[PDB]
Amino acid sequence: SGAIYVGNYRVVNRHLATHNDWANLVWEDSSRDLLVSSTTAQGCDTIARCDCQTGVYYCSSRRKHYPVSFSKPSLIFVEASEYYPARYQSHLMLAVGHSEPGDCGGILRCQHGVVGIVSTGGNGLVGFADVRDLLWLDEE
Ligand SMILES: Cn1cc2c(CC(=O)N3CC[C@H](C(N)=O)C3)cccc2n1
Ligand SMILES: [Zn+2]
Repeated sequence: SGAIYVGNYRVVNRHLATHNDWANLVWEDSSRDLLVSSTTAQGCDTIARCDCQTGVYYCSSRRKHYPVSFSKPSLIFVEASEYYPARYQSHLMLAVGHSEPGDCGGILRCQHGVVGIVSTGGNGLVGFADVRDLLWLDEE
């Protein structure tokens, strides 16, 4: 579990979004596994605006923050799960690291701020949904 709180926005994995999130929906994309909902309170996270390929992510299944190298956002084949059939997920970045389904929502960050959240994994590889292209998160 986990979310990014930037301004009056809440960014979560689409497959973990709540009823309040769907009721207060701003934008969602099934192919990115992302959902953004509105909030009444202001958040304190900063979204990175960069091309960094190194950062640190939180892994709740180990209670640890791991430094990683990750690939640039791309269209990747993702195996079926209880949340989606087998499909291609867009804007996804991979790293060599540990992850379990419950780790989704863990933040990946670089020196410029939040890069994305854990979204896929298995076989010693962890995938993160990129948020750095969503410029509107910094305004209105
Ligand atoms: C973070 N992580 C996801 C894992 C999965 C796959 C899985 O449960 N999901 C849920 C939806 C997500 C998606 N975006 O398609 C994939 C299997 C094994 C280890 C995993 N570590
Ligand atoms: Zn950066």
